[PDB]
Amino acid sequence: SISNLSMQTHAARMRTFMYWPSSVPVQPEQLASAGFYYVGRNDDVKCFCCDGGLRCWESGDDPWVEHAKWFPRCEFLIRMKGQEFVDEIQGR
Amino acid sequence: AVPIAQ
Ligand SMILES: [Zn+2]
Repeated sequence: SISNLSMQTHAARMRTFMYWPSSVPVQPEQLASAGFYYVGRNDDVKCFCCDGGLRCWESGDDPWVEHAKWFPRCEFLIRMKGQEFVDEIQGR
Repeated sequence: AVPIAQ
């Protein structure tokens, strides 16, 4: 099951980052590739697959790492990064 | 980052 099918494609996710705040220390490409799209306020994003949302990004944050840290069971996460990556993150 | 509370 996919929470948000209109956001399945990387291209559609990138579009939502049109008004991504430049003050935020994480680039839209990286968020889009990790399955996130912009909800439209501040720095809130959601995964099109698991629907997990993240906010308050900090300098050095890695979208895939945070994805695996907070939502280790996302099917998109597992499909893109592999179970070993997830387990490895969880093991920190 | 942190989860958006639901
Ligand atoms: Zn996800």
